Amino acid sequence: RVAAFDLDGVLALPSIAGAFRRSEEALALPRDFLLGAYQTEFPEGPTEQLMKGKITFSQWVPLMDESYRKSSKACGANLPENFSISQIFSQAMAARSINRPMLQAAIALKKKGFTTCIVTNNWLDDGDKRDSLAQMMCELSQHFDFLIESCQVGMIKPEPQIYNFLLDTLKAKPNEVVFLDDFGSNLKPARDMGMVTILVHNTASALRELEKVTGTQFPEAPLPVPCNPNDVSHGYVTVKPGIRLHFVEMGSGPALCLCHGFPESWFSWRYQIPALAQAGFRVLAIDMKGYGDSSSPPEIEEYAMELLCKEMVTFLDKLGIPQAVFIGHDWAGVMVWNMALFYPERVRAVASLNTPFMPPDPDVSPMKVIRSIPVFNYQLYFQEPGVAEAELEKNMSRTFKSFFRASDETGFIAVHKATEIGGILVNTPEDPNLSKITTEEEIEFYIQQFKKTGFRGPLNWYRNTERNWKWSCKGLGRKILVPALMVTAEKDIVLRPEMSKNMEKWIPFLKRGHIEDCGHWTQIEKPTEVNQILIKWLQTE
Amino acid sequence: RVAAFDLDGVLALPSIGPTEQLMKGKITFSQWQIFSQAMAARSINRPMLQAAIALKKKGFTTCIVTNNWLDDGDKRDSLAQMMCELSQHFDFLIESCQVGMIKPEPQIYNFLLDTLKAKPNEVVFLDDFGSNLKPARDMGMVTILVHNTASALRELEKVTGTQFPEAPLPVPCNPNDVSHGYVTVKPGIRLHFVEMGSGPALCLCHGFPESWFSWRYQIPALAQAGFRVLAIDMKGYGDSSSPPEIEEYAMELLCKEMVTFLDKLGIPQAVFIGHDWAGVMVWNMALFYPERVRAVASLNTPFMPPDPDVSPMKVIRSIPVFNYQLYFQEPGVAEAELEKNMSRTFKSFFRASDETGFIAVHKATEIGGILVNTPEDPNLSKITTEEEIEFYIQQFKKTGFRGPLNWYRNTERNWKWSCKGLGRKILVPALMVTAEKDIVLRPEMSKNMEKWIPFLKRGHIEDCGHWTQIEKPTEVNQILIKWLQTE
Repeated sequence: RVAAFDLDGVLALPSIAGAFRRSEEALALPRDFLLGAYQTEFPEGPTEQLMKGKITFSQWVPLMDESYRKSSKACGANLPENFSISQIFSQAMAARSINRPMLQAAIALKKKGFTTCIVTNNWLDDGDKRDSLAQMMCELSQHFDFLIESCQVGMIKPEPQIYNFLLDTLKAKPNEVVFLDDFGSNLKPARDMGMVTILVHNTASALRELEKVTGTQFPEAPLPVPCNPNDVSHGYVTVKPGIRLHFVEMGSGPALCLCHGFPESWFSWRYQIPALAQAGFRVLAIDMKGYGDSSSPPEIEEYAMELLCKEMVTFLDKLGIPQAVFIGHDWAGVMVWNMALFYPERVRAVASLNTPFMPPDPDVSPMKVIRSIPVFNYQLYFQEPGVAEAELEKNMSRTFKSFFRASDETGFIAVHKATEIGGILVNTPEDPNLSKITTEEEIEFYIQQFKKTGFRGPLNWYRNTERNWKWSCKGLGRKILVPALMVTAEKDIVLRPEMSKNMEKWIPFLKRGHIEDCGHWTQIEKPTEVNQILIKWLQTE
Repeated sequence: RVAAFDLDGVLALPSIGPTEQLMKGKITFSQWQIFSQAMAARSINRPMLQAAIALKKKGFTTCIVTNNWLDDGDKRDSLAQMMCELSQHFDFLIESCQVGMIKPEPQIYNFLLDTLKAKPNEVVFLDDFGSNLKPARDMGMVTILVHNTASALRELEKVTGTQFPEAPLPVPCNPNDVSHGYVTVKPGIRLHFVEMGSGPALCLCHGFPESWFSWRYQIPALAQAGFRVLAIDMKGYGDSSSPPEIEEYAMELLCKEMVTFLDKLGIPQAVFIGHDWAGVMVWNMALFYPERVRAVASLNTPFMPPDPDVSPMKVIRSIPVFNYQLYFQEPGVAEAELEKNMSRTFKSFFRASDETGFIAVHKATEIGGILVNTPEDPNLSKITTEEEIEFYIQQFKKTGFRGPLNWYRNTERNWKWSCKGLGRKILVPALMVTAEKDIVLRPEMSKNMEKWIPFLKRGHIEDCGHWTQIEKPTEVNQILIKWLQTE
């Protein structure tokens, strides 16, 4: 089966046709005077030349204005002497956007496994604001297998051949296909061909109703569009002789680097990458040193935070980028705060998820501080080379299902006792049922990513306590004056909100956000909420 | 050997208790006014930066030992660009506010020497203060006092190193010291590219028989000019998928795949600028996908639409200078010649408008080989280095030549496709840069262009052949930037 959508009217609103009627009234001319050009059946003149893509937009402007001057005052109502369809048409175009519940309904049937597409009477926009259209087209791109645009294949609706070309493309019969459109006259031939007709009258709802009435049903609040993974651009930068970072890229300027935490990957930001790009930014979801597709050397000294921060700067220099907004989580969160503290010039802004900015005391050995907090036990367990590696690697499937579970789920990790019972996966069953926060598919990606790195590299992050302490002490007399955000996860066992209360002594002006019923895996557990927060912050400051 | 430079006023001009330590690094800047802009209103000293890339090219360890400070300023990006930019020309960066030390504190110098791994002899230092220089000559290293704006400076500086010019080439980026991207547009097909700088997007597309490396002189300059460069490897070339099917290089399909390359990359609009064959594609992008084209620029290649009453092969068969174009039409044939020995192939192809050993564009068929009239041992053009030549050799050992040549082989369908937009005009911003002494693709072939592209802006370079970018880089750069800034 397959489902196809017209764009002006079902995937995109308000129908541009709307602004046609609006100014029709706005000028005293006869019902369908200006809309006849766009909504007809028998399309002639320049509009047919347009939607068949024989002439661009700009050309059509003058030529149509004149086809109007004829028809006009010269056969009915007075069409102003100095009058033009240009700024009115190019505005209801730029003043229109996506119909989410509808795009939502399509992503569904696709996720469900349906051939989706768009069959629309397009035109080539050489307009002053054709950008609005490129974005809409860019973004809709991902969700449909096919896109039959009138202005590219030379047909137009209801002219019969377009439909027949649709079927030849989807390679199907008129039965297995459902057609959504806002005109109905454009729908008269589909039914007549043995197709399903649904008039997208409304704005959806009444139409998505007679839609679940065939196939399935759509979430009340669907989870955001996750970016993934063979559909993405993969970058590679070589920062130092043997070392090279890998990352993923989406969207257009200004730069914003998403840094993940232990034991994850760039794929963790899967829900924020799209949304963030679409929000106007050039996303760079990087694989941290020691992870996935970047260099994972064995030396411990190699993961010192001082050296890790220096190499983030180099990653920008080689990439040509002079400033980015860094937003980290877990361990990256720490790094990110140190980037803000050590390389302010390169930081447009900083955001942290769960991880507070916790500077060190120069009169308090750093290991002692870890040895005291009952909840950083595992942190100690990790301190010994080969040990935790061996446990985590024995069976990567449990390891991941064990680690990634919701704030309201069982099978948890052993952050408190690890060293007594010797392990974190010790009390964890060796067949965790699968969290409701990830899929086998998602789990598999992490498995594969770590078969390439093993776990030494990632763990070496925990192993630089001393020097890290000695390094950070260098900026105890400074303050973080660049823009900052702190988002806290309520039910996050380690890295509890309360650990941030003092933060503003170092970061005045620090803005703040907070998510309830949320554990450590903020991005994966409360994505939409994280997205909302993150965007508002980026827009606001 | 080594060369050290300051910045307070040597690689950047105009020049510039609690302050005594802003330098060391304890307090930031903001934690401290009609002087911040004195930082913003300053820039790089190119003759001084030039000298440095010289010694580096010449094989020297180069560096910057400066009394820095942390800028949490509101206008701190000035410093980011200056720094980001200088970044690539120095191997080590001994910034005071980073290692806790400040000239003339004798330790910083003992720190420079350590890092570098050397004695005060093989090391010349450059400072505009002289009182911050006493220690270095005291240590046994060569001191130089920047008084002028580099002049006598770079001179006793040359009296020591060697000879830098005065009208130098724009610095070339190169070729592992850059970020490499990879996008998979269709099941088996994937494009590779290089990226530099920050937004808005601008895709540089190369021509036959080249690579992304061809834009080596425009990539940096362009990035630094404020743009996010995407110098792509065209289908069939270097590190992107080079399938064998001919139908695979149809311009219609090639243009469609440029759109997809943006969609996957998230970019909704870019300025395309092509050259040679890409130039053609670029003009067709503007003509077929205006929505995605911020702007279009072409180098040498005019916009030459087809006539619907003139078989396209006939049009090639007539022009005496598209002979090779015909030679290419047969599969395996030109591949075999070009591939036999890739070194000649490239030295043969890349030579200046004022050089011998040329290619056989006219007589190709007749004498049966576009290289037959070439010195079997081309001496090396003055426009490329063995090093540059080698990169192209290696890039083509991976693709062979079938893929690239399949571009010439879609005459029919290309003709049939382009005819679809003969009733349109190119209304998006456009630029046409013509190379004077370009044998094929002569300026004169553009004269009619504005019938299709009114408002078409224009540029022109003299004493220039087909390899515009490589032959007149600085001039190409100048032109290209003004156009991007202006429109």
